[PDB]
Amino acid sequence: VNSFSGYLKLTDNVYIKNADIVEEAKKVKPTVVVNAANVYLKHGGGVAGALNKATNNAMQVESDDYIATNGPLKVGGSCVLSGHNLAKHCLHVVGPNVNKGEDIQLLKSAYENFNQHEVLLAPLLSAGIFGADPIHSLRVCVDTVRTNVYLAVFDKNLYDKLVSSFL
Ligand SMILES: OC[C@@H](Nc1ncnc2[nH]ccc12)c1ccco1
Ligand SMILES: [Cl-]
Repeated sequence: VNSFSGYLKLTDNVYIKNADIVEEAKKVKPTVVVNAANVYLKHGGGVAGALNKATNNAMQVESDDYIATNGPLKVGGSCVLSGHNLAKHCLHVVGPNVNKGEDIQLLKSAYENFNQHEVLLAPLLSAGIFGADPIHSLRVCVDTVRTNVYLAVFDKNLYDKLVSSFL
């Protein structure tokens, strides 16, 4: 039993809700919130900009130190950093950004990072401003993640499209 509420159950391990991931994290305080990161951990827009804003820029300050020490992430890769006021941990995961010409096949690799955590609150990787098809992202999620994932989503109209189209 966990404290996630109002989710539709898609499979044994994947749940989905129309929700603002910032507000969801602030309510649930999950062990892990997933950020839709880029390799530079520059949290400018989309989910990343919103999560960082909610931390009063502390996420960005921590991220800049991480990059200065370690260099950029790989597309498809991840790192675990603080969850600040939103969660215990933030798993920063880099899905391919189609608006940069990155290989959509890397989306499966990106979702594999979720399997290192028993339970996660997450967005659909590579959706929104990363330019991939969200129906595809949900399919890859369901076919790749084996741990318990709670997907938030932001856009009420896509949420309805994702449910009604879900196979
Ligand atoms: O992963 C992309 C996804 N973005 C978010 N999902 C959940 N909560 C959010 N809060 C702020 C942004 C955001 C999206 C946007 C439009 C279509 O898909
Ligand atoms: Cl987005």
